[PDB]
Amino acid sequence: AKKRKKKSYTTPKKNKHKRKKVKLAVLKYYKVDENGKISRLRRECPSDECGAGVFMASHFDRHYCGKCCLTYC
Amino acid sequence: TFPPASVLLFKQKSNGMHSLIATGHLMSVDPDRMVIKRVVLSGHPFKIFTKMAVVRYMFFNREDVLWFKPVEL
Amino acid sequence: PRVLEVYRGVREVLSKYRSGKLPKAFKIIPALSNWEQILYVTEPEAWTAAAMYQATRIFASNLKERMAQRFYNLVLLPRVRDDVAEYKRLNFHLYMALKKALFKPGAWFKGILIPLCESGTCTLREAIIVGSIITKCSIPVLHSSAAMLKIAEMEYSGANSIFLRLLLDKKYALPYRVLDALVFHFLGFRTEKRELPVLWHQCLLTLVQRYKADLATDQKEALLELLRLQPHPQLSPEIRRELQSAVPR
Amino acid sequence: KFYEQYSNRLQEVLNDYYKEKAENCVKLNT
Amino acid sequence: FTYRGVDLDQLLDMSYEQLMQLYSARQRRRLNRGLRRKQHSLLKRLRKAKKEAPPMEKPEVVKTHLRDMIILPEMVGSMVGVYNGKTFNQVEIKPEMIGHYLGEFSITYKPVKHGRPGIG
RNA sequence: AGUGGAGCCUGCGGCUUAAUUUGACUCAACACGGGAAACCUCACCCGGCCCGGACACGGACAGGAUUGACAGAUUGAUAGC
Ligand SMILES: [Zn+2]
Repeated sequence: AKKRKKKSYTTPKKNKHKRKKVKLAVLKYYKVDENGKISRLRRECPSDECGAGVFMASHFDRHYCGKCCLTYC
Repeated sequence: TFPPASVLLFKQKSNGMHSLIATGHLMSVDPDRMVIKRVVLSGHPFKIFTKMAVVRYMFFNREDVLWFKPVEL
Repeated sequence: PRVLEVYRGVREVLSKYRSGKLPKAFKIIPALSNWEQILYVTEPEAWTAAAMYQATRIFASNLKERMAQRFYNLVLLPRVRDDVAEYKRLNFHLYMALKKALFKPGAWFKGILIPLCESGTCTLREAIIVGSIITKCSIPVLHSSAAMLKIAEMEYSGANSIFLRLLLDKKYALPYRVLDALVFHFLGFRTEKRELPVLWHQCLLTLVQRYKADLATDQKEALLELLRLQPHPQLSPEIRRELQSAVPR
Repeated sequence: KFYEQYSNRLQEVLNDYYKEKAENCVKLNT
Repeated sequence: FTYRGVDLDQLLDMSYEQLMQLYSARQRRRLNRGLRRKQHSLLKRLRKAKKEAPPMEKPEVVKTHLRDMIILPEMVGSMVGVYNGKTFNQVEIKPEMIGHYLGEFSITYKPVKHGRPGIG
């Protein structure tokens, strides 16, 4: 059968938006003392299922958990 | 030059070696013998009805089509 | 009460859905205690195709593999079978939903794949459409082999061997017990008088084309017995070729 | 595992739903 | 200038329910129904763009696709670009053009001037 | 009894337009596609986000690959794309 030519044309899709890689975010949660005491910087969520381990985000005014969608003042 | 005359074609390769590419003879000598360069522009029929169809990628402007209106496809 | 009026409202939203931000009441369905009562008010059968994709997108992310599985089994999988029977090809959003359903492979296999082949009524067209999504999405080796073992032990149909081939097409390193089930699967047709389709031979081809290195002499010669009883003019010499040029361990 | 297998916050979202379904048609503000 | 025996100053300071009585029927109906989200957004934008301007100068033009928008007395003074399917039309909103829609300003079709006919 | 004359409505040519989506042209072309099209229908036009396989090679990842995400600010859109 009569073959199609296939055309060129170059349009760059190389530039595409990717969210920023935050490196080593575990140290921001806890401040360890020289003796060995653990101090938590962020509020821990007291929800139904996501307790004891899951922290809340520090907004400019409020606190926000990232699993259950709990919001404060 | 007046025919008949033998005609050879060589091409400078590397180190100054002449390489025989094409052999022939001299034909009629005249400037009135017109050589015509062709350009074939491809297009794509993507909407097809009986006897009349819609073609794209042959042109990109509007008055490009209007310029080459008398050209038979 | 008043909650019944909220979800009867979103029932008329999801039936006419196409795009945009969904109502927040819909996004918190797997967080609820009595979620199956709520879902019946929203009427999943009356939903638009576009809504179905974002419905699946909710259930796959909100954890609970057991809650995720039962959504696919009751809502998603019947709708897939409803449209392949009707339109003959699948809707785009409905297809995109199935790729999103593979974010929880456990709930995917136990909810979509295994229940489909166990029904027996699964057609060839149904199998290729869903089976192509297996080829597209990378699946964990443990879960990949676990689904492969069930299908090998399963009752034979034309639609069944399509899935089995496509799982071997992924070309992961296999558990050794799975290989024993696969050999026992194919050797189950050694005495069968039934005419076997071309898709069956291709599945046997892909098994030997990749996993010729992990076949012992006992099962290796048992396969040569199989091709001698159930032959093919085109494919059987190729499997015979692949067995004869095989290096074990 | 494979073969061997086989409210306060709700009221907040409910009120947020009606809040949104009021803000879609304003009919009041200046 | 006067609209239904009411001046611009009065109009602006007037109640929203009182305009639902000082318009044509269509407009009254629309205002009863309520302004849609997009419309509200547009209005807010307009409010911003008239606010953030030099007192001597004409305000910066806001482009929009909403030709289903009714012109309220709050929009008088602003310059709006309205899409007619292909191109925008920068329109200064006059006091006279309140009881109208934005659509009837940016015309969606070119007027017909006849070419001489072929084989019929 | 009309139509053909008049106004209007609709179909097909033709004419415009960014687009005025469309096969059939003396019966079987001509209110045929149940086609009364604001949206959908819509096939047409002007715009704008979005992602588009498997395979082989080279890079990043457990010192998170990636998914999902409340509110606010953006463009013609309640775009956690
Ligand atoms: Zn959360």
